[PDB]
Amino acid sequence: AEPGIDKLFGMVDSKYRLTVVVAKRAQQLLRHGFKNTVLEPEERPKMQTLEGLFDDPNAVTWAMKELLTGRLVFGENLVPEDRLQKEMERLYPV
Amino acid sequence: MEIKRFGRIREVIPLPPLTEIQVESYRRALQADVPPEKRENVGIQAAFRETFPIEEEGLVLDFLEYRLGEPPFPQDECREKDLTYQAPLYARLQLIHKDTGLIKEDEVFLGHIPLMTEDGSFIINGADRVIVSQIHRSPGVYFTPDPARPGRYIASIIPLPKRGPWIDLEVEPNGVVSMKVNKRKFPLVLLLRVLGYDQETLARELGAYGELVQGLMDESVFAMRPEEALIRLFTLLRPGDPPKRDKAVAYVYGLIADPRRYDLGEAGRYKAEEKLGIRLSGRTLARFEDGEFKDEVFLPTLRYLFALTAGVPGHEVDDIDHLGNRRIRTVGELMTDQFRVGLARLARGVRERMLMGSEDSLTPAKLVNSRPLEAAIREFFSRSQLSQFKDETNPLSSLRHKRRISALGPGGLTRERAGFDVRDVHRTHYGRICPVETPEGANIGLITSLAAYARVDELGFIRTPYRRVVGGVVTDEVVYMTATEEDRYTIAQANTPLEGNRIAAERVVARRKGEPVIVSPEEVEFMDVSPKQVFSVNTNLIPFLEHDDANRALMGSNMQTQAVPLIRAQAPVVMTGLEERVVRDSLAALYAEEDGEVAKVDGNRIVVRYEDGRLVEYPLRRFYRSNQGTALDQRPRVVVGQRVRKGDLLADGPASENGFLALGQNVLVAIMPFDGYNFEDAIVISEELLKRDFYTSIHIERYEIEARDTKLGPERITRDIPHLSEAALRDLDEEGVVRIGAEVKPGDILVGRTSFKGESEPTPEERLLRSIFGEKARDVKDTSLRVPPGEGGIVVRTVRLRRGDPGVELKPGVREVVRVYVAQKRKLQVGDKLANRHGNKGVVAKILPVEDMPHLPDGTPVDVILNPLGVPSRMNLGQILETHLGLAGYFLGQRYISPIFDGAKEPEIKELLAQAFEVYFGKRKGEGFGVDKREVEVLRRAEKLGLVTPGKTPEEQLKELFLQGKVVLYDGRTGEPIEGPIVVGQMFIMKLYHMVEDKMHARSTGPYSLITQQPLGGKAQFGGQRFGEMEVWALEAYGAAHTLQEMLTLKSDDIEGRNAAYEAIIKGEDVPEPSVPESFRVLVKELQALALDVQTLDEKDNPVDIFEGLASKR
Amino acid sequence: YYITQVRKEKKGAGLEFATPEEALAAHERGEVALNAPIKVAGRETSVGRLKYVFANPDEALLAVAHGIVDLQDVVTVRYMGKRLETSPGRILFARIVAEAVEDEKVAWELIQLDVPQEKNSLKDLVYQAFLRLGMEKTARLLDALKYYGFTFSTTSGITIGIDDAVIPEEKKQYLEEADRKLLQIEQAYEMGFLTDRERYDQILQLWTETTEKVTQAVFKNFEENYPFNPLYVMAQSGARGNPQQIRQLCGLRGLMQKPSGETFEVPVRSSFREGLTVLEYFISSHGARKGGADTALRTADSGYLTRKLVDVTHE
Amino acid sequence: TSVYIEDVLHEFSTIPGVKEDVVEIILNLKELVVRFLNPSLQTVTLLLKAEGPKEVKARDFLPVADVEIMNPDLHIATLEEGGRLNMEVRVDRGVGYVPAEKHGIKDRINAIPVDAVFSPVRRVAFQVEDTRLGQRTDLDKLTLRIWTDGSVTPLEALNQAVEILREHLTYFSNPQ
Amino acid sequence: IEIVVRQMMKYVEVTDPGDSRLLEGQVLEKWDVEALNERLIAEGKTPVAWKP
DNA sequence: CTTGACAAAAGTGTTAAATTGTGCTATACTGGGAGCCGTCACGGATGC
DNA sequence: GCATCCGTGAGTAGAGAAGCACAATTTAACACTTTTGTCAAG
Ligand SMILES: [Mg+2]
Ligand SMILES: [Mg+2]
Repeated sequence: AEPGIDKLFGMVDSKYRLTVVVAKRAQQLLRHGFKNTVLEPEERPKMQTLEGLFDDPNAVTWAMKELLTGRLVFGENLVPEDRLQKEMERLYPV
Repeated sequence: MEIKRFGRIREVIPLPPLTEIQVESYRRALQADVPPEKRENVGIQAAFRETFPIEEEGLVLDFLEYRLGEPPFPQDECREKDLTYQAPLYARLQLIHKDTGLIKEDEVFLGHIPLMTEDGSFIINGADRVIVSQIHRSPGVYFTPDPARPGRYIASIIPLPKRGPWIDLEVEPNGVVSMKVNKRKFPLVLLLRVLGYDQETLARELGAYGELVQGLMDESVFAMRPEEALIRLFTLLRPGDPPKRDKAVAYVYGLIADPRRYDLGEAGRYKAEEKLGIRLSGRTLARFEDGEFKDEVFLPTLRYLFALTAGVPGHEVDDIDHLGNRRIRTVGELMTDQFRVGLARLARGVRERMLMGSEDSLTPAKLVNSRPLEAAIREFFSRSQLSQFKDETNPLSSLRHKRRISALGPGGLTRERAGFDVRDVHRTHYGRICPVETPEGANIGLITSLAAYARVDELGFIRTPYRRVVGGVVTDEVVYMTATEEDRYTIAQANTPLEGNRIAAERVVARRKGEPVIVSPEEVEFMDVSPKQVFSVNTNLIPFLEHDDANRALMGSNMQTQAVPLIRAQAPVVMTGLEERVVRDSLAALYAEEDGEVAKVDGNRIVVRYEDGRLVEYPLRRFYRSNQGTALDQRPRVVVGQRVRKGDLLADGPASENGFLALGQNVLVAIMPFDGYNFEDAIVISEELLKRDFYTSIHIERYEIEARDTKLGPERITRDIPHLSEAALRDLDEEGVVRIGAEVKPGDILVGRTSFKGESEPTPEERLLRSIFGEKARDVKDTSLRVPPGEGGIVVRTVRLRRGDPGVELKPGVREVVRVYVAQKRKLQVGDKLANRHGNKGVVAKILPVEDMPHLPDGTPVDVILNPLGVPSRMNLGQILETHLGLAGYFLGQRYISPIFDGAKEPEIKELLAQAFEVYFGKRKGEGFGVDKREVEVLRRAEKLGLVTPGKTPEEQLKELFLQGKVVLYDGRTGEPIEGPIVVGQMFIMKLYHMVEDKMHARSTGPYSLITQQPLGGKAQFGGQRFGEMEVWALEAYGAAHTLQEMLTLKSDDIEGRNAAYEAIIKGEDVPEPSVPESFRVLVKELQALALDVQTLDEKDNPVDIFEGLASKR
Repeated sequence: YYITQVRKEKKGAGLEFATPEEALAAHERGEVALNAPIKVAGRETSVGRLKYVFANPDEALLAVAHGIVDLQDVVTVRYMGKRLETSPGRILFARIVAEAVEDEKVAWELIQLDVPQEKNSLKDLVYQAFLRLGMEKTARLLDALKYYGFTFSTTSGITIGIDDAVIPEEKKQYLEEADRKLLQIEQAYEMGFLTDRERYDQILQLWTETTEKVTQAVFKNFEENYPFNPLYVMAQSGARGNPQQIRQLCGLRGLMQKPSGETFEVPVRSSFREGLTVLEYFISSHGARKGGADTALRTADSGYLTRKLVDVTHE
Repeated sequence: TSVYIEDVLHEFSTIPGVKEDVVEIILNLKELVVRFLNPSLQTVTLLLKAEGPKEVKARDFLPVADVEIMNPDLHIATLEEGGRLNMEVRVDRGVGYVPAEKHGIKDRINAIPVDAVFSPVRRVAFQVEDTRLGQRTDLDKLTLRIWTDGSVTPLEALNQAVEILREHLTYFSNPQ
Repeated sequence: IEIVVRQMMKYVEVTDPGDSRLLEGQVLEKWDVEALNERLIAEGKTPVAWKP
């Protein structure tokens, strides 16, 4: 099972809202090259590679672990879509 | 290794030739060896005498005799050149000018008749084929009760299939009898008057039953003349046609009285006489002689129907599923029927050709066009449902295929019309059709197998042999007799005790019309020959069949066909006695024709010096690829100078060991769970099996390529393939073909071919690319043949056929064809399917090292670990008894023959186990070893489970466990014993044709469909997996909306989406939003082709263009 | 199930002593077995409960590793502050659940200790763990049960022999008794006391009762004489098999139906262990073919019904 | 590990004058037991040249220094009059079971890789009895039974097995 | 089962059109006629009479 | 970077063979041919 | 009311047999400039 899946299901009123939040956050992380993450450097997901221990490239894994921390705000009609995309690009250049 | 034989029943007669259903029937149809003047009126000889003579009405074309020439090519040549093994057919015909009185005779070439091989198969277009026998309702007269209304019966007259209309006689509620022809119901009184019957004749014959005759005495038409009554009937049958006497008589004669169009058949005529108690002169419902119609069958049919309705004791209804009412059409009859159809088409062409064009100067060669005859024959042997690709995985597979009985095919049945009655085991299948052998699924009860002792008679009815019993003594007189004749006698069981020939038991189990009864010896009239006659060949190869449930015995017999030949194949330790006969009758092995001495022995051929002195050389089939890809080779089993008797084995065939059928290996089996690797039918094997090459099979794959004529220039098969290095061309010879003996892997070139590129200007990016590098574009492109993914092996044969070669009939436009044979030696691996004869099947899920497998106290590890949980629900206890008998034979060094239902019982197995314990444990005592501490612990638990008697010595308790088939088994991982004794023995396990190597397939992107633009299907086409409706339902239930939309659009038929998705992924990007599927665009355009205006709208009902403006006219 | 089922002995069952030391003295001489039910003064106990009192599960399992006691022997173990009279295998099963969920107190409430673990009890444990702990902990518990279930089944000593299908001695008595009453029906039939259909119904009812009594005898024989019999253990635990299939292996095959649906008057009196006769095998072949034909046509009807249900409720 | 036969391209062929095909011959060669008398010897090539009619055995290989055939009576092929068998059999030294598809050793173009079972040990059984010493009667008597193909004596195999276990026990020395 | 049975009882038959454009015997969904009746009652017209 | 002029490449206008389309055969000839069959239940209409 | 014919539907995967004459249109072989493309010259 995914880590903290019970806690993930408990933070949303509909289980499909959790999937939407995770998937939308994952593409936000992919779009900005994981530079918009709310995870501390000791909290970043990692994978074991022969060369060494490196960052996890799976943004779905990152998105699920970010939601467990509680630093992400999700909901409907939070901010305008155009304003959200433009502002993230400015403060997280890519 | 001696063989111990069990059983008490003495079989008076041996098994009949197992392929005589194929071989004898086709010999009777061809009649190629009998001289023409002694040919009987059957087979294709009957076809000639039926269509001929052809009369113009004063030119007559008469048939005198026919002959079959020698085949143009041998069987091996036809297979290699993709030809049909056939014999030319010549008919000696004479043309008679009735006006002049002059006869001219010449022999015309009617075409080629395909020939049956010695084993009973055909080579059609270079491929081995088997004509499956067909079962259907026998022709004749039948009397079934009306289901809608009780107390009423209907008469059914059935001719040969496609040889006349089915006729129904029914007593209407009004009292008048009705005749239904071609879905047209009409009163039989009208037709009965046409055949010359008055009012007194009907009353004198049918007036002794009751009120039934009163409904057959309508005088409104009795006073009418037969001639106009014939015209009156002609109006009812086909209404509207102008009433003419000449046209009316032809239609009625052609319907019930024409032997050329109506044929009741030899079986149908015999059934009609037997049932109605009459004697038919021919095989038609009536005769047309002296310008008038005479009755043949209608009056006896109506007489029987009236008597049946009245309730006379001698009349009874007919069971249409009774095997006396069902007959078999063998290969000879099926070919003859299609030969007759082609001959009728040829006769019609002759008739239309002989009525115009140089009437005075005509010859039979000019009139006869044999193409319609050849077309019907070619169609039957190529595109018929009953003409099937020969199943030759192993010799037993081919033997079964020739004995298969199918209710489907042309003139038979379709699943929809096949209900629980044609699919069921009728009581008359006993001894004639195997009750258990049938394909589970949609074909259950529709495809069956002939019983081992059963044979099909001339009329097509299956007969089974019985021993005559008179005065209580069983004689050696064997009578082959049909189901309808079997119902007249009390037939005892083959297991009835006999003191010599006298029946010993006072109470005898017998059958009376299929019902089990207990009778006295003096009431017994016939006896079963053996228990083997009830079952087919495949079922007779299952030892301890009486201990297996029928559902699991079905699986075991079927999977024996799927077993692949092994390089070290072994005959089973426990046999039934038919292993030798299967090999002998399959013609896969080689035997000495008579007594002699072997002169030369080689892997390619054997030369034997017979007593008469003639030198006979037998070439050995070596590494031949079967239809299923299995390697079929014959290995010599004799030495130079060895004296051989008549029938002695010379060379073992595929899947045979010293003349005994060898479909698998004899391995040590432990019945115990193992760490979940036995979960749900999974099988654990030892690595020691791979070390000594058990379950290792040779498979050959064929790859073909053609060099074609093209409008841009001809394709060239050459080693000079542009834009490839020397490494890719390393294994190709100077001619462009891979060298023989080279190891090929996926992506390797088997043969190099260059095709001229289509004239098309390149994209500007490519043009700059070539401009930068200064490389001129060539005129040819790589179209070479490469190894498909997941395949490969060793190149063992290259076949190159070129245009103009003798016997090579290439298609037009093909200059040459190259065929490459690649052989791979397949070892047993994870995912390969193993099975035994008792229906226990499973895939190899784990291969363990030898030190990990459970082992005997003497250090012998087991080979296979089987889950005991597969036994109780499947109720197949024969594997357990085989394991117990195999354990005894493993230590006694002997094999066993236990016939089904009469063989080794537990007292006999346990006494063998007692002897096997004296070598199992007595050897240990001599070596100076007592009882293991670990064995003592197991015995302590064993007495707590009630498996051994308390108070006995450990040796005695170990013997008690051994008599139960259980031994103390040690765990190779820990060294500690298994806490309970484990059933360990030697069992025969087969390696099936379903292998994970040929079934694993994957695809990212590949070919797409032409119209729907969706991925193709199949591993051969590198296609995708079908995501059907139920799989779509699963994603809908999960709520996986985006996952579903990808499969619908991005991964199947969104042309823009799938191109963008692939490009996004290879750039490290996420796939874009999908678009409309191309299949929906196809649906809209197809709906528009149906004059339907289908338009997609938006929130405001405005039209939305999903075609990107490509279908909008300005 | 194998490690959670407790062994029952009969060497000294029902014998009474006066002091626990006297009961242990009898066990030393072999008069009474370790798990034979006895009474010390007025309480029903056994030698194992008194002889082996373990202070913790680790000590109890250490004795099992040293071979003093088996996992199925009933002993005294102090666990969760309670003096439990259970087997080390049942104590071992408790530790499996406790370590899988990483909570010793909750796992104690989730299991039924005093019963052998069968399909229903294990299903109840999984459902209860799901409610109290969620999917993630339930998945770990499922993997732990799978690991130990596979491990213990390998070393248990579970196999299938021909003698494992024990034929009860009551089958011969029932068959002879049925034969005697069968002659009574035939004698009454010849006397006119009953009609043809009455005779047919009487024979079927006679053999139906005889079939059911043999089924009871098969399982009663296993219950009292072979409690660890492989076929019995698989059926009781819910792993494989049902009482109908066990009877066909150890009792009698039973009545068979003709292709028309009518039942044959004579049943198949032999089981699969004894081996059917040629006629009995063919008689049983009608039902096997009919069942397979029913299965083939039912899948199409079931699949057609499912598509109708999907297409009416998809919205 | 590899065998080359003159005028033979692959293992799926037959040799004129030879009763057995190459697959059967390779199966016979897998039963050949070769003992290296030199511990430094790692690879040897055995040459066999025979002419029919004869039953060529393992003793018909040309003698090689520090190489001994432990089963000279092993049957390899049956030669018919007019048949010839010129083979080059390569024998390597290794451990475990290496299938021909893994090592793929071909000393020349037409050499046929052979699945290699390097283990000389044929069967091992160990036996435990109820021995007693003094007043204690729970003691163990261990008896090891070793069957080997003869290239390595059972005593040598036991000594190597003890050393392998002893070396593996030294792996528990330095914690990390 | 109740979800499927709910779909089996989704349609009704008009017995009396009242002041609507429907026809006697016309088959339509239960929700539609109830929604249609609400507008008819909201304006004083005769509601449609229907049977399940 | 302009000559410039120059040959190859390409376009183009005829003319031929080749391919393709069309008309026409005058004793008299005047209504076809193949199928034809072992399912079962269910609406729905169409009349009685 | 009822009886009858027609229409509908009946699991999923994978593997698998006229010439001939003549005109009319098209193709292909030529020639022809005419045109780009190119290597000397400044
Ligand atoms: Mg104590
Ligand atoms: Mg070796």
